[PDB]
Amino acid sequence: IMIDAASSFVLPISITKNVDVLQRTDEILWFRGPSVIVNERIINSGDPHLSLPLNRNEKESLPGPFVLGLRPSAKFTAHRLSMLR
Amino acid sequence: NQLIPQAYISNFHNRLTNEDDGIPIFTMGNAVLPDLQDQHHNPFNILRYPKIRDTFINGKVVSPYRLSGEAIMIPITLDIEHM
Amino acid sequence: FETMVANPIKVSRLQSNGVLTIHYSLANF
Repeated sequence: IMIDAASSFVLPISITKNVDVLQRTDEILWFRGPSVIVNERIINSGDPHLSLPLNRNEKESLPGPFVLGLRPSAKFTAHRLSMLR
Repeated sequence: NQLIPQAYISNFHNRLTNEDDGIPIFTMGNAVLPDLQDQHHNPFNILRYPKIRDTFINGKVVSPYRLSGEAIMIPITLDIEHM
Repeated sequence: FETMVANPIKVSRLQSNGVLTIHYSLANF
């Protein structure tokens, strides 16, 4: 198991004409491995569909992942904006 | 560290032979000295003056020398040409 | 296009941990 590997490669031909959305050096960084997509960094460990209680085949499509993201209500945000000035 | 020492600068004879100061010994903002303006307590800000950076550059290293009821004042003149 | 190997960019851990960013301190004339 090695730690001090390079894991970064840049092609010498500069085709930096229409490339401004990627991660530039400031050239294009090319890794040895792909990227990973994480939807929400917070996990609601309640919400008993995930915790599976032992009391009582059912399908249910919940609206959006934001149930599992601890999203606050807009009234507290409006109250904090009223407390801002 | 980062302290300027007290001694070992004696750039005096080059100012005696600088040919611009009013010295009759040898023949052959807008202020010059920052004794009224601050440098924000930084040493490098003293290097912008030409009469001080000349002292820092053209200095030399010397060695320290170690050594009646009515006074009679007699003026003594001196006039000797040499080299 | 398959003969276009690139240049590796090293980590330089001793230059990654605590490198800073001497005539500026007046002690060497």
